[PDB]
Amino acid sequence: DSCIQFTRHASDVLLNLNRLRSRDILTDVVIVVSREQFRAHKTVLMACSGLFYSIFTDQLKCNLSVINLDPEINPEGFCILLDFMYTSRLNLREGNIMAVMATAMYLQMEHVVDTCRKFIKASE
Amino acid sequence: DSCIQFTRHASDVLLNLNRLRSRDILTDVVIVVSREQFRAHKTVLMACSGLFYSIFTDQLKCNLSVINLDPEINPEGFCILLDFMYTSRLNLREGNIMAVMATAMYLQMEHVVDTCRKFIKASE
Amino acid sequence: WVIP
Amino acid sequence: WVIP
Ligand SMILES: O=C1Cc2cc(Nc3nc(Cl)ncc3Br)ccc2N1
Ligand SMILES: O=C1Cc2cc(Nc3nc(Cl)ncc3Br)ccc2N1
Ligand SMILES: [Cl-]
Ligand SMILES: [Cl-]
Repeated sequence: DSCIQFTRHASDVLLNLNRLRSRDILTDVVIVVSREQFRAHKTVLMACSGLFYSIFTDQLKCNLSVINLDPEINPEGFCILLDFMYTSRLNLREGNIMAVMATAMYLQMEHVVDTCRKFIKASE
Repeated sequence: DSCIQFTRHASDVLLNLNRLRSRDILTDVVIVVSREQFRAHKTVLMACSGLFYSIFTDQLKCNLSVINLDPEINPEGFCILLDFMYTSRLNLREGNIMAVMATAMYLQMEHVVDTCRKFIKASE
Repeated sequence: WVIP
Repeated sequence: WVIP
């Protein structure tokens, strides 16, 4: 086509989606990770995770307001990944890399899994 | 912080949100523009438009499944802008620039209004 | 704005 | 991935 493109549009959209998350505006699901609860937008979760994409395209699960993750999932690892989904920034540290990678594999977040594997390979 | 960032994340999120729109997945509102109807995600509309941000943060309007725009609004201008919201690409043409700018002013989409004003100034 |  |  003959379209023009606004370079910062996608980033500005995500920044606004994160502002809505911070103020709990139009969040439509609670993700339960053991004793912790995380409110989010189903569409954003689906856009970032192969697991959430599969869950919310399911004709029955699409209508659930609460999703319980596998008990092996670490709440901090999930929190770091939820922040990444809404910001593009990943808080990857020596103390959390194993939990973050395990959570990203479960959530089917391929690019996060890739950088975790590379950071781990560098320290061996 | 000591975060790393995935450059393409925001773009990939928006691409996935547009795929959901194309398959009518988790769309939660219909925007009526005269005889035309456009299905969309309230969160995406709010993230792109000052008008939709104000509408869906309203305690009563936040629960509406149908929003009727002002009858002066052109359905093609709205369609071009809805596509821009979900893709960052604006199909700006000599034949549609006036309708697109009028719609972007109504929707409170400042960057679109700015490029329309510049393209119009160049042709005078 | 750019030419994509 | 980059250093932002
Ligand atoms: O690593 C990742 C991230 C991700 C996101 C989605 N999400 C969607 N995929 C498609 Cl094709 N359409 C709409 C949506 Br929402 C699917 C798989 C994966 N794997
Ligand atoms: O030209 C534009 C585009 C736009 C988008 C929003 N959307 C939001 N703004 C804020 Cl501050 N927080 C969350 C959201 Br969603 C508000 C105003 C405007 N004006
Ligand atoms: Cl990823
Ligand atoms: Cl804009």
